[PDB]
Amino acid sequence: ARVKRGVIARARHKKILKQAKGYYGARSRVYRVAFQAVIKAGQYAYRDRRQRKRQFRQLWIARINAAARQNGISYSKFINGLKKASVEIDRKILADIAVFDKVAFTALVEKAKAALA
Amino acid sequence: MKRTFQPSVLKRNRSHGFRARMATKNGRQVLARRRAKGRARLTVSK
Amino acid sequence: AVQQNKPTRSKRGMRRSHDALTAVTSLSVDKTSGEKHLRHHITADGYYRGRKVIAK
Amino acid sequence: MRHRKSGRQLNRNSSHRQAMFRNMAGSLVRHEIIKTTLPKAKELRRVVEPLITLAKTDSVANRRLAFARTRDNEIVAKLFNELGPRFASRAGGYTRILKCGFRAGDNAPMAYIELVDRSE
Amino acid sequence: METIAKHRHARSSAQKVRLVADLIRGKKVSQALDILTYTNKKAAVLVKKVLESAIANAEHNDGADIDDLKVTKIFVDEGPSMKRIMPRAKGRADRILKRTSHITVVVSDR
RNA sequence: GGUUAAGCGACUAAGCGUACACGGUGGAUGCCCUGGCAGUCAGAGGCGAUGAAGGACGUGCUAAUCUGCGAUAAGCGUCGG
RNA sequence: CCCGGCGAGGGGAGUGAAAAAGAACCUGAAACCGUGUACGUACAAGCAGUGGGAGCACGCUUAGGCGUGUGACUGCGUACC
RNA sequence: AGGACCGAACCGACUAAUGUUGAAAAAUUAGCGGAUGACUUGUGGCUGGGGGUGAAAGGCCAAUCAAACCGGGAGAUAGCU
RNA sequence: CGAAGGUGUGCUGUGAGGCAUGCUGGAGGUAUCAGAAGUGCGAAUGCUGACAUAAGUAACGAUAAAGCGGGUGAAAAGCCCGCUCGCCGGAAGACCAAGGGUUCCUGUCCAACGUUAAUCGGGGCAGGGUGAGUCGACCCCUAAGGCGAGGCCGAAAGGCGU
Ligand SMILES: [Mg+2]
Ligand SMILES: [Mg+2]
Ligand SMILES: [Mg+2]
Ligand SMILES: [Mg+2]
Ligand SMILES: [Mg+2]
Ligand SMILES: [Mg+2]
Ligand SMILES: [Mg+2]
Ligand SMILES: [Mg+2]
Ligand SMILES: [Mg+2]
Ligand SMILES: [Mg+2]
Ligand SMILES: [Mg+2]
Ligand SMILES: [Mg+2]
Ligand SMILES: [Mg+2]
Ligand SMILES: [Mg+2]
Ligand SMILES: [Mg+2]
Ligand SMILES: [Mg+2]
Ligand SMILES: [Mg+2]
Ligand SMILES: [Mg+2]
Ligand SMILES: [Mg+2]
Ligand SMILES: [Mg+2]
Ligand SMILES: [Mg+2]
Ligand SMILES: [Mg+2]
Ligand SMILES: [Mg+2]
Ligand SMILES: [Mg+2]
Ligand SMILES: [Mg+2]
Ligand SMILES: [Mg+2]
Ligand SMILES: [Mg+2]
Ligand SMILES: [Mg+2]
Ligand SMILES: [Mg+2]
Ligand SMILES: [Mg+2]
Ligand SMILES: [Mg+2]
Ligand SMILES: [Mg+2]
Ligand SMILES: [Mg+2]
Ligand SMILES: [Mg+2]
Repeated sequence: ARVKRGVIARARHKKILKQAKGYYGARSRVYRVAFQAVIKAGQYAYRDRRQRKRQFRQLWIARINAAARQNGISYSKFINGLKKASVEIDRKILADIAVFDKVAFTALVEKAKAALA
Repeated sequence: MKRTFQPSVLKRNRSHGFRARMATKNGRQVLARRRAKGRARLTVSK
Repeated sequence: AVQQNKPTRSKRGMRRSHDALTAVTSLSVDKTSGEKHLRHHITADGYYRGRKVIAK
Repeated sequence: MRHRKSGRQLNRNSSHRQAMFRNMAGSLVRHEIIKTTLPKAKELRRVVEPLITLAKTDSVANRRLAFARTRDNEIVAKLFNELGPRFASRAGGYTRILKCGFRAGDNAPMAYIELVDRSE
Repeated sequence: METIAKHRHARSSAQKVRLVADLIRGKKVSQALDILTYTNKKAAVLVKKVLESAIANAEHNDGADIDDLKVTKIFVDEGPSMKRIMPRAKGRADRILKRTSHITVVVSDR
């Protein structure tokens, strides 16, 4: 029962080369290089599903700090005052409100200040 | 330079020719082997 | 002496970016015969400025 | 460097250069128009025109100098009996170089070099 | 109307012929014939023959004119390589490739 | 509106990249078997001085090679199909 | 029939179901080499991706922060055995 | 007279440079040694692998030599990579 | 009324994968459940073929040397003719042996071969060409040496030798 590999091997290599579209040079053309490129891309994507959550919170916090300091308070005191006021709004929403509704964020700041007062 | 092959047809045929092969039991077995392999040219000869 | 890595398609074409040929910018036109010719060269028919300079 | 130096080497030794321009000068005088490479034609001016200059004064010494420079007495005769008189009033410029394109075998820039009054 | 001519299996590397083919791409046909006449390359002899044939093809088979014809597409592909053996010092053999090329010119009016 | 100033600023691609389309090179893949592999059942188990095995040369309306043949030379006779 | 050198090669015409089956001939992958189009790229430093992400181009939809391609800028990041 | 002297052919190969993917798997160029002899050369012949031959270098025995080449034992064995 | 295969797309599964379908292709394919394996490759300085890179780079093989005119031709530095030039000349000339074997001559062709072009060629195709009593071989004679009737010797093969 002699088994030839051509059909399965072509399909196995095509699957990798399709995943490598857009990559520079041999990384999009050459299986040996493309397989390594696609694996490392998956390793990075796994890693960056985690870093994406760190990076966005880093961005949300930076915008809250900017908006808060424009309303006379640092991020750290603002987060504390909101905890003392039992506000459970998270960083993704506070940062969206800081940009898109600057009057509502100012109201959140005077609530935070009131709780520290 | 003088290279190793210096052709002489007399010496070619006395060393490796048909009758030189047929002269000995072991040369006759050379021809047998080359017949068994199906050699077109059994010997050097001509 | 020799390369430690295969240069790419790209670096090859960058080196060949100065290999393009220059087309002859314009051809001159003889006053007498109308022939196009290389400037300061005679025509195929043997004319030059307006003179037939070659026997044939 | 080559500052202020004249003479094309033409990838030859001196002796080949002298021999060939002697042959080329004779061939130009004989036929009055020759096709050659452009740098060889430009150097032939510096060989043929002093000959025609010398041939304006017919004297046994001058025919012998020309023979020394040509080694062909058909050329001496034509120089001294035809070209000397024809160019007796011309103050130089006995030759004309006509650029004529490029040679098939080597793409050498080619030129015709004429005597200026061929009148075939 | 797109009219095609090709020199297939031309004895020249595609790199060499591409130098010439890049001179006449997108040009009026009479202009291209002038450029090729005064381009000192063996490839310009090969490309001119193809362009001349495409022109005649366009007349004889595909219409008329000449003056409205432009070199719309011109490319040179690599053809099969002839493999030869160049001996080098110390019994070392070197397989030299004698590259060939397919030249194609597409002349067109519209 | 004009000038001047001061900010900011697209449009370049010699060439290169990625993607797509169309091609070239190349001859994988699939499909195919006049060829091979392994067996089973039966046969025949030797050829040769009545000149073998194997060859050389020749042989055609034939220039070559292959096959066949051997100066009766891709064939002769005879008996059968 | 036409270009071509009474070439090679090609374009037509015709044969054929098919010539994108034309003898370099079934299918015709990949590396590799090209043409064309879109986007990017000439103040920019590193495994060349990944996460984020404008702009541009291109197809949808009926507004709808959807698809495709490209990818400035930016976080992270020194291949495989 | 001469294993005499100088020196071409001829036989060699002391030095240098070139060459080192060479023009050449040992050469070229300039010089160098022998050059009537223990010389050199043609044609043929003999010596065969633990054997030959060796004015002896383990040298040479078909670009292979502290045991040639070819085929076989043979898919030696490989606690190693 | 379009099989395998090739090439895209879309969907789908935790994964190896699967399903559908456009295009190409033009005749095979195969559910299911079982069964058997030359059953899966990226590496082995792996093997074979193809194709890259360096790179249009080094090099084009003695530094005896070319120049012009004419001719032929699609095209001429290289072919033919001619005039000069230069090189060898105890050879780089001439006649052979050895070896090779048609490379000889003529016509014709220029794909490949020729380190370039080629109209030229020891290249391709075709045709022609080698004439012996005296040259040489064969032949007669032998050398070294070889084979060797019988023979002597030797497990066999064989060895030596008249
Ligand atoms: Mg012998
Ligand atoms: Mg030079
Ligand atoms: Mg050699
Ligand atoms: Mg461009
Ligand atoms: Mg591009
Ligand atoms: Mg099947
Ligand atoms: Mg027989
Ligand atoms: Mg034709
Ligand atoms: Mg095909
Ligand atoms: Mg193909
Ligand atoms: Mg910039
Ligand atoms: Mg850099
Ligand atoms: Mg002496
Ligand atoms: Mg020598
Ligand atoms: Mg010497
Ligand atoms: Mg002496
Ligand atoms: Mg020792
Ligand atoms: Mg040896
Ligand atoms: Mg040993
Ligand atoms: Mg055996
Ligand atoms: Mg082993
Ligand atoms: Mg592995
Ligand atoms: Mg290589
Ligand atoms: Mg370099
Ligand atoms: Mg260089
Ligand atoms: Mg060079
Ligand atoms: Mg040479
Ligand atoms: Mg022949
Ligand atoms: Mg001849
Ligand atoms: Mg040609
Ligand atoms: Mg050639
Ligand atoms: Mg011939
Ligand atoms: Mg005996
Ligand atoms: Mg006996």
